[PDB]
Amino acid sequence: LTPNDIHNKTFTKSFRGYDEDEVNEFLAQVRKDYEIVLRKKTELEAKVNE
Amino acid sequence: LTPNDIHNKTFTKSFRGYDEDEVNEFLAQVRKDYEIVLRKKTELEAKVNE
Repeated sequence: LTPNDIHNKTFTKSFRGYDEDEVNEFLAQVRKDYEIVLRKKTELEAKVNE
Repeated sequence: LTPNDIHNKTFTKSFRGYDEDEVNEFLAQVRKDYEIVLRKKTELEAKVNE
């Protein structure tokens, strides 16, 4: 998965499904922390190279 | 977040919510991908430390 795949991700509507705003809030936290690790990995690859 | 935080997260239910199975399956995929990138980042840091 890429951060773009997480961004604004939606799911099928369901009665008594998980609350939409709480799931969308949580996916903003997941997207942020996944992009933090991917950016660090990019940084460390470049240091390896140099 | 840690990968296990993503598995452990709960959400309240709503009249119009998101399908639980679809959310849980997506978060299982993000957890697995996140734990792999964290491992790769940790390996790279060691390759930079060495």
